[PDB]
Amino acid sequence: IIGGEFTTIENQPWFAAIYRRHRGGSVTYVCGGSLMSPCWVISATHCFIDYPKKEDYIVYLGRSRLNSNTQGEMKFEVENLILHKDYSADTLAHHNDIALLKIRSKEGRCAQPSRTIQTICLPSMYNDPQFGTSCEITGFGKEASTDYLYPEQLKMTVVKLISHRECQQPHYYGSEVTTKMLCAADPQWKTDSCQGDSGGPLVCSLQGRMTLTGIVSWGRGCALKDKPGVYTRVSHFLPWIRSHT
Amino acid sequence: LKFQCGQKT
Ligand SMILES: NC(=[NH2+])c1ccc2[nH]c(-c3ccc[nH]c3=O)nc2c1
Repeated sequence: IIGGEFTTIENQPWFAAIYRRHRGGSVTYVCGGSLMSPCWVISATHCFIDYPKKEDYIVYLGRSRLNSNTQGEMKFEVENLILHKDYSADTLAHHNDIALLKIRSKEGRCAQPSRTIQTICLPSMYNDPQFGTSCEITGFGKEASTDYLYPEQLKMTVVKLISHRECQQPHYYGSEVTTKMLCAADPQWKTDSCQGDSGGPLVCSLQGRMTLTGIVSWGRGCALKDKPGVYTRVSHFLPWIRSHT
Repeated sequence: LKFQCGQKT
């Protein structure tokens, strides 16, 4: 996250950290995710497309730090890895960039509710907040695009939703953004999501709840002017999610 | 105990 504040999982108790193992001895962070229900985490397909070997990923819940432990964390394995079929990566965009991971702990259970582990709400069919709404994003991604390492402490920031009309302006992203995406930016282009934040949540308040409105998907640079962050529009994938829950 | 999506406290 560029800008933002450092935080603790208690402030984002539905955030999931996904890592990959290289038996060599290291586990490296891959992307973030969000807890939908006790056994299901939702993230972005582009995070797994290149190494779709479920057996090599680990998911953690209740984690405030990237490589150190947090008391209250839960470790899980990926029982099912559902990538979207018709996922496409072009020059910038990722289409149908949503993925589901069914998790299981070494004891055989799914997540248990704690002050650091909670689920996030899903929107209703094609229901979104209106542009202007402030939403928050959270993650362990880069703090500057020139960094080659990720922060050890979790971060969060607030961004606002902008219209497609504004995001599809020729000098923003043109028609690379579709109705199945949402764009969110900082009025003063100071904070934003970046590389390492993919998969994590864009949460906004809808109908009085905190809902997962989008999934961090792509963007040109990080916190650049006229280059908003693009998120997968969860509200338009409800059927897809449902057939696998 | 049980989940309540969206609730932080
Ligand atoms: N501007 C954004 N909101 C944004 C979001 C996710 C990104 N992911 C990446 C990225 C950069 C390089 C390699 N892989 C990535 O996912 N850049 C990103 C930028």
